[PDB]
Amino acid sequence: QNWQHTVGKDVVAGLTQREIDRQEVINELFVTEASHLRTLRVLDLIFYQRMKKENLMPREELARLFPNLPELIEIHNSWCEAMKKLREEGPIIKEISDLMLARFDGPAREELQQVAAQFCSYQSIALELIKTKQRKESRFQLFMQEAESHPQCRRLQLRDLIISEMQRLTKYPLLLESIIKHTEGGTSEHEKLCRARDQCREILKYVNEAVKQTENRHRLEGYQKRLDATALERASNPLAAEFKSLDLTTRKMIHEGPLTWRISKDKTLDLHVLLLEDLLVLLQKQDEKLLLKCHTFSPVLKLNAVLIRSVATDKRAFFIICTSKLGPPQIYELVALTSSDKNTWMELLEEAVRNA
Amino acid sequence: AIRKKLVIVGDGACGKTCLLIVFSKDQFPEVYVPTVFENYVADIEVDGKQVELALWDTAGQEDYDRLRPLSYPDTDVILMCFSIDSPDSLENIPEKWTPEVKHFCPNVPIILVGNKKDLRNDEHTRRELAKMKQEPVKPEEGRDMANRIGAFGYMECSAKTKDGVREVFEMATRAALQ
Ligand SMILES: CCN(c1cccc(CCC(=O)O)c1)c1ccc2ccccc2n1
Repeated sequence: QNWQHTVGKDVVAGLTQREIDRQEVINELFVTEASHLRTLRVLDLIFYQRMKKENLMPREELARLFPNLPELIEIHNSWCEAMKKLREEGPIIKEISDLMLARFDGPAREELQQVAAQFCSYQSIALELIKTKQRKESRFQLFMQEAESHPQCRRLQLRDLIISEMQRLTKYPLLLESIIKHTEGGTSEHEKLCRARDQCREILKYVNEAVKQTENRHRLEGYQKRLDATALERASNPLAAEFKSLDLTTRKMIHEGPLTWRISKDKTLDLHVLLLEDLLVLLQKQDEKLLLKCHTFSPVLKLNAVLIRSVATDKRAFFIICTSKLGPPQIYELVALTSSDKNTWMELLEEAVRNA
Repeated sequence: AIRKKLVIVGDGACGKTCLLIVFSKDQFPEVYVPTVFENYVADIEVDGKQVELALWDTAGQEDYDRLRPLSYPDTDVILMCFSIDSPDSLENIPEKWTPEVKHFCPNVPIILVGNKKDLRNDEHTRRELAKMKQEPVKPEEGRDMANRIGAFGYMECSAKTKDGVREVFEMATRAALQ
């Protein structure tokens, strides 16, 4: 388990430390690719195919948990087989950039990010479902224990193995940076490796974004059900009534979080707040319901009609100042959990305002 | 079997992966330091008790704010790392990692770890940090951050020497059992 030992034992002396190190990293890449493929085939054989064959769950559920596994496996197997081909021409691997570009650039990039994103985007939700299922269904809990007892699982659970694809993608840039580091500069090789490294980052950003939007969408549907915008079915101040039929489902979420509202000088209101693309929405938790409600102060703010200001004496607090001539003469004074949180909330608030 | 899940978090420069490797192998790797540490179960005994400690690396996830949370569920103990040769990594403890970990792992114990302690007194290091006008982190600063963030404990180690490594994990495991 290590290139200088193993292969390249009589062939080591010939080489520089840099070229030894280059070989090691390339070897790690190859060996951990095959290893990753192994893990996917464990998912296939121990879990997916058995769940399917023995009807452990409705096919509609199973497809959400394992959307495109055979495709995922072939993405990696094909690449793996090209690695084998290249190792065939001797244990000292020469140029590698084209093999990297064949997985991470152009069409091959589009394919990998689509397939990886479809496999991962919904995964946190499917796993929560599986967890529920295990609690509630004895046949299912039993099957999961039996499957996880298989030695191929290496004592891990399904939730610990199914995340391997996301984790594998995060390693490629790091493995490329280290190869690049041990590659002679001024080379086309070197340039093309940098290109591959950069495209891997872009692939991670794409999968990051898919998970974000898929989870956010599911989260906002759940919130919508629990939304009660009833006290705005009437109105007090004019500027609240237009959000009586506020539908969270039709907007994008940027951020969310608890904030304390300093409404007067010795009154506070504990809020949960959504930062959407166009609106900041202030909600009160009330059992399991999310109350959209005045105080008067409006509970919805339009980001195109506000300014954001720090508070010099309170590193956890920030102001929102409504700029409509119909606005309140009062500022919304909001308090975050920490100074860090307040930095985050402000950075994102200012950005969203610039784009509103 | 008592099964616990440990997740290691901190800045990308701070030696997360390598720390997991020496704990798991009881050996600093001589000729080559791997970039990849796969999810893996380690056996460890602490206080009489046998424990299976599922080890999760997060290296490479530091720029991807919606990939990271995927490792968090069912975590039993968090190892939060900075590196003693990087006070920048230390300042991200309260600035980045602590709020994230408290949000996604409420009530999960945290152990703060200062890696690379062998460098507190390496001169190449002292001088480099001279330039940006800094110096190696000191145990008192480490320790104060630990109380600041509500950590269950503070620990320093050096992966290169293996010094304090076992002790890091033993502490993390005790925290998982409480
Ligand atoms: C490349 C070897 N290395 C290291 C450095 C930065 C990051 C990493 C692991 C990457 C990560 O997991 O964030 C390992 C270490 C790891 C531990 C060290 C302890 C003392 C002195 C130097 C050390 N170097």
